[PDB]
Amino acid sequence: QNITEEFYQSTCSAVSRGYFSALRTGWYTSVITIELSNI
Amino acid sequence: QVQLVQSGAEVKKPGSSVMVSCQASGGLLEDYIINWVRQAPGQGPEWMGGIIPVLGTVHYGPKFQGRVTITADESTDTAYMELSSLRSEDTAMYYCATETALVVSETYLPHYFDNWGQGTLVTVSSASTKGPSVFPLAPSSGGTAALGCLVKDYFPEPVTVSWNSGALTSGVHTFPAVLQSSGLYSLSSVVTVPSSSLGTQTYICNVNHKPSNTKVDKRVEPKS
Repeated sequence: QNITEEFYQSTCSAVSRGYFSALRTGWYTSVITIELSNI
Repeated sequence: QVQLVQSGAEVKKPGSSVMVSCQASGGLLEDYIINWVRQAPGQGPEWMGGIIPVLGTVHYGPKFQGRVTITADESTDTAYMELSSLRSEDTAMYYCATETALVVSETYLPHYFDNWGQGTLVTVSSASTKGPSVFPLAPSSGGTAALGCLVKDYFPEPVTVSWNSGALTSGVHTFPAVLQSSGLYSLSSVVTVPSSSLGTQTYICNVNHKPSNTKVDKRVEPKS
């Protein structure tokens, strides 16, 4: 867990570098069932 | 506390069809699962089928489907079982057994039998119905004598016997019927009794062979 931050006085902005991505690109669908008996 | 009363034992010809009834007293047929179980001599019981009138569903055992019909007459609270094309393998005691079906969902199945009928002995044979003859077995001369009566030459089983209208039970031994070489069944019923009551006490054996409509009350006592 090594993170480096840079602050730019010219533009009053800051960039925190070193993080990694985990983007939700798709979907997985599953059908969960429960068996019932109607009285 | 509900008693299941089935139809009486009978002899049916091979190839014919038999109808057995089962009468419920104390509750409605819709309130039960009504099952039919049979037991051949020397085997365990075999479940034939069951009907659930509250759901209107009838179920048949695979061996018996297509030749067994079970119905539920809700007008009289009587269940029935009709088995057609009778043959020797069918000689067995047939039992009517119930499971309470008070709170039932759909696709409910029979699971157990907590209330039973008395059983109906169906005998498939070519022989005719014949009532038995009863003959005394008089006592004579330690301190206990024995007497009895002999129930001979009847068909089919069973024959029933009670002593003193069912009063005398401690010490009675009613032996299983024996098929004689001549055919037909025969049976003996003996009871031991103190020797001092041989003259002061009356001993009557009440023999019933319901298939033949035979009711016999035979008195036993020494002769002279």
